[PDB]
Amino acid sequence: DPNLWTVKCKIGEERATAISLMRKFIAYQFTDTPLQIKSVVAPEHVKGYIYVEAYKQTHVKQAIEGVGNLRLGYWNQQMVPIKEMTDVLKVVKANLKPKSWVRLKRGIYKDDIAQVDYVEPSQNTISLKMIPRIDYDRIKA
Amino acid sequence: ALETVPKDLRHLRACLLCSLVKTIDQFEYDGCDNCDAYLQMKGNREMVYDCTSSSFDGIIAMMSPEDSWVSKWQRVSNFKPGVYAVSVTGRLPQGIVRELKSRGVAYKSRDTAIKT
Ligand SMILES: [Zn+2]
Repeated sequence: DPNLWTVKCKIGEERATAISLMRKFIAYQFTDTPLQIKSVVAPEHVKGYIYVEAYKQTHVKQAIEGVGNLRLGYWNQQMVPIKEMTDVLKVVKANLKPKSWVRLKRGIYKDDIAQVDYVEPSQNTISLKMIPRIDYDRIKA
Repeated sequence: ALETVPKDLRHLRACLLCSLVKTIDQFEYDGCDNCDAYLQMKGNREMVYDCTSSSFDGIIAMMSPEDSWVSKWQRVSNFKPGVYAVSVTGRLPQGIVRELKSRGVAYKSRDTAIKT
């Protein structure tokens, strides 16, 4: 079975790296220098490095040449055991379902639990249930 | 191919049968490639929001399903190369899942993730 290798990357750029790699593979697949990579895993919970699937280290070493994003993680290629070939794909509870409880960060109701009512298909705004905390305009000027 | 690769990161959905992650424009224009005759997705937007759901996490660069352990684990070996996911939360209504079994299409839950 193929092996899974690890390569360092910048913090906050994981989907961009994935799409760039996809574009490079699609653009350099009918040439004399194809990429032997099988697949790359970019979990959402992790942020700071990405994974890559390949048999040998030379494959990914020669496959990440020229890219300016993976330059940092180019002089070291770590190998993980075979037991770690299934925990990377695990996800602990996406996270968008009506009639569920969610919390807020900005606004005035900071660090408070709420409840979802309706979701707009436009993916721009979503309703929310919460009890008001204002003073009803009696204390403020 | 260049038609399955996502164009813009914003506004991206994912299927529930084969977990095909692409951009909304491609879904409206191209639609599900691995399952089109049995899904009837091209040429409308309502069905896209009906079956596909944006509630999904995880991205994988599938390029050789025939020779890959991840494809075997996810049961996506008989699909075309593309950008898939590893956990798509959702379930089709009780009006479209019925005809899949009648036409010889086994409906399986791709939400490999655990709950609590
Ligand atoms: Zn699908």
